[PDB]
Amino acid sequence: MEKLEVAVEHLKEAIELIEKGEYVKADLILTDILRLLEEEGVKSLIKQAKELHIEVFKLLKEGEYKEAKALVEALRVSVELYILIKRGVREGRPIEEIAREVGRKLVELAKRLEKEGISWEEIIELIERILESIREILKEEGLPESEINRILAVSILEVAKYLLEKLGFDYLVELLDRAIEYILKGRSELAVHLLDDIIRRVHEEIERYGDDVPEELLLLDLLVQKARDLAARI
Amino acid sequence: MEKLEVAVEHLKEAIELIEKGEYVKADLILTDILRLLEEEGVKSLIKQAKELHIEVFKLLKEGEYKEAKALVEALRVSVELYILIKRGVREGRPIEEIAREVGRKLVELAKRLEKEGISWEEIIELIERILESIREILKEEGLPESEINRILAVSILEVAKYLLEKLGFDYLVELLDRAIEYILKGRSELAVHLLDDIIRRVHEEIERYGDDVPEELLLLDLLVQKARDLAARI
Amino acid sequence: MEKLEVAVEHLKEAIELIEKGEYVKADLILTDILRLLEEEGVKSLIKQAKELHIEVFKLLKEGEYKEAKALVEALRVSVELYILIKRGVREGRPIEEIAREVGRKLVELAKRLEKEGISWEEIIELIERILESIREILKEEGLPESEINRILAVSILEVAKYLLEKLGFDYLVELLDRAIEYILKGRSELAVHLLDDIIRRVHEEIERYGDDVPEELLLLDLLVQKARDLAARI
Amino acid sequence: MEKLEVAVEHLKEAIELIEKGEYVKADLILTDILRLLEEEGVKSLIKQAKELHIEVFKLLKEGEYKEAKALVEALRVSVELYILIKRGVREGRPIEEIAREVGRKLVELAKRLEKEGISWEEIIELIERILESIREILKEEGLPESEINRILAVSILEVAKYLLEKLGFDYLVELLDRAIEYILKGRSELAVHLLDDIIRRVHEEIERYGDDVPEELLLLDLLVQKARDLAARI
Ligand SMILES: [Zn+2]
Ligand SMILES: [Zn+2]
Ligand SMILES: [Zn+2]
Ligand SMILES: [Zn+2]
Ligand SMILES: [Zn+2]
Ligand SMILES: [Zn+2]
Ligand SMILES: [Zn+2]
Ligand SMILES: [Zn+2]
Repeated sequence: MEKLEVAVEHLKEAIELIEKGEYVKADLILTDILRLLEEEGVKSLIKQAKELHIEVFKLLKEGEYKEAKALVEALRVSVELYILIKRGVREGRPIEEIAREVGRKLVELAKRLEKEGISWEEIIELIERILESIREILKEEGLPESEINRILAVSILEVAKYLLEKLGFDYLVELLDRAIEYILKGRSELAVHLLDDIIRRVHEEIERYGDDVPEELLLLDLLVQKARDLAARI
Repeated sequence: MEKLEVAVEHLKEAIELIEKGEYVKADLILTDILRLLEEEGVKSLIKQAKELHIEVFKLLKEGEYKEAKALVEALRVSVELYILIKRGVREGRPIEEIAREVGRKLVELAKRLEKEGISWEEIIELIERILESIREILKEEGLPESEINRILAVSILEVAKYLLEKLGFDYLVELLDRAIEYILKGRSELAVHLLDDIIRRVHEEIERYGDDVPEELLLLDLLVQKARDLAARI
Repeated sequence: MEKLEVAVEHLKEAIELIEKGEYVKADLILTDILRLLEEEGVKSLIKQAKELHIEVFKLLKEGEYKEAKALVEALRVSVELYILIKRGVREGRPIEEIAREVGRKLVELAKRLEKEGISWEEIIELIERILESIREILKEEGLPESEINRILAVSILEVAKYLLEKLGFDYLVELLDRAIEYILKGRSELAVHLLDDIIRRVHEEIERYGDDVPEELLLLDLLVQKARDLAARI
Repeated sequence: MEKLEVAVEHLKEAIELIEKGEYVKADLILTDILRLLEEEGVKSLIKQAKELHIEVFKLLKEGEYKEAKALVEALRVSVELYILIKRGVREGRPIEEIAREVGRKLVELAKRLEKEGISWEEIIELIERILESIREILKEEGLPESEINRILAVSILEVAKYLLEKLGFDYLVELLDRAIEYILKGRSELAVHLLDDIIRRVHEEIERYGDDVPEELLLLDLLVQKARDLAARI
């Protein structure tokens, strides 16, 4: 799969070019990356690359350098995640470590985007787009719905855990590791009950905050709720 | 149809790059524009873009910057005209205002090329190539032959009117507006008779000039004759 | 076939760009050349161009400028050779002069690569890849196996003759021209016997050298042996 | 096609022999040329060669050396034109340059015959016979009627242009280049209108001359009229 590694290197080159200030070369590199991905033949990556070309051209016209860099980084993370999923499935790796790797990659991307200056709503939306791409890729590999839902729930819960650590709620963090371990080991109903208790605690914290609720708490609430829904659907 | 607007912006970027002096980037941009147009799926635009790539590469090798700029501007005008035709047909706009817009765009392109330094024979040939592209595009939209011929005749007559204004024959200009109005309102036979009288007057002027006939008069003669043929075919 | 001449000019531009130091523009030019060749529709050239893009990107990442330049020059020579083969076959040119032209082009490429600093093993491998491409192209034109083998044997023998001239064995050179003339005139069995005698003389020279045999002598041995095999298969 | 080059060399030898004074050897050479052309297998050339043998024998009996030389030169030009047409069609050359070459060859033949002392009526008749041979040859190559008519019209117009230059009508010459360019570029109706205006101007010149009209003007009138008919039939 060296074509996809070449695509990843190109994407890094495109990020560096946008940083330098050459936007024509960045647009041409995006076209080259689209050609490479179409040569490989992954549909989700292909549509993401085409929309990336169009939207990055528009943003570079307007002057939104950070948004274009974020979109390129999101596509890069998506391609690397597809590579790692294929390597894990071929090598017969356990679903557990694949899910942990996906969560780690998503958290690293979120930390990068937070360092750049992108707001957390945009970060969450980019992460969910990547998660939908991951869902399609996993469904392509013939995996059943249970493991797909498990991986997605674990990744969402890892992002939520990073948010909780930022907020400073250590006990909820510990309960989150417990729930993640239960999801990974296959014990679904216990994890769902744990997630219900976590949701109640989060709502109590939000109600305590009152009118000055930080946006991270609301995003964490939404993330934990959708992770609980996925764990129920397992 | 934002893909075609992105293509138009690219074409503007290509013109600016040719002006600056970066010919490799211009060639690569032309390839990108061809990819965009093929993604959209308009056959005439696609063949025009491929021949544009080849011929602009050759001309930039030779050093004919103005000819390459003229070809890129012609493709840009053709793409914008296709966009406007699609918007007019979808919105149910009257054929009259569509024809007036097409004529205005062609006259603006001719004025631009005249300012650049391209001779009037090349300008006329480029305009007729654009007109053939317009004819194909209009036939694609399911329009009948009568309105297509009306639009084409009006555009040709607007170019001829600009030529007459340059020459300084005001009365022939006024007769030309009368004929254009008659064509636009649907009165075809009156317009054909008016065009016959205009052709006779133009031939009288040419015969008066003798051996020192400017080329604009001969080009105007040819344009009015072909417009009269189209009006007859309406 | 002006598309292939445009591709050749592009390849020259790519070599010049690699020499200057712009590797992004070189990568983009390689993508453009691949698009041109795919537009023309020659399968061997297409696969060679794709692998060239990938490998040149990798080498320019590593810093092997000379290897990338050699690969681009090999693709350029292959495209020019295809052009000349098509022109010769269409014009009904004799197989003799086509074979002489192919040999001259291969020798010029080898001299160029030797001047650059590429070792003779790499030069020979590149030449054999070009020869396999030539074999496929000739088989496409509907030529029978005898003339294809004759052309390939003549080209290999011309490369071997250049190697012998470098070594300084004039008599073996003269015998090689005699064998090449016999192959070109159609006399195959006499050429095979001459090649057997040449092979015996080369082995005698190698045995005389002992442990200090230059690599050119061994490469010449292999080349003459494969040329004799092709001449037998005629 | 080296047989036809041998035939051309023979025809040159025959012209030289007629110039020297050996008429028996010239008759025998004409028989040899007929045998060569029949070996090649071009019907028009074959019938032309047989009638050439008969008529040159008769003329050399009578003493009309110049007429026999003119007939041999006409056959030579016809054979060379067939060679060039075949080379152009095989090589995929554009119709434009083929037409220009045919016109140049016809003008050179006309200049040669004028230098010899043959009258312009005979020159025109020989040229039209060659043109009919060209029409048959082009129809043999599978070309459609439009390009055949275009080539024939361009050649006739080039002969007419030479006549106009001899007469000394520069403005009509310039209009003729304009019409030739329009025919070559494919714009037929504009060329027909231009030819109509040229015909009117030529008739005005003839009427101005009165009773002392040179024959070149009448031949030019006929040539331009037939070229206009061919351009209309395009
Ligand atoms: Zn672009
Ligand atoms: Zn509980
Ligand atoms: Zn290019
Ligand atoms: Zn009237
Ligand atoms: Zn690339
Ligand atoms: Zn022997
Ligand atoms: Zn005889
Ligand atoms: Zn006129």
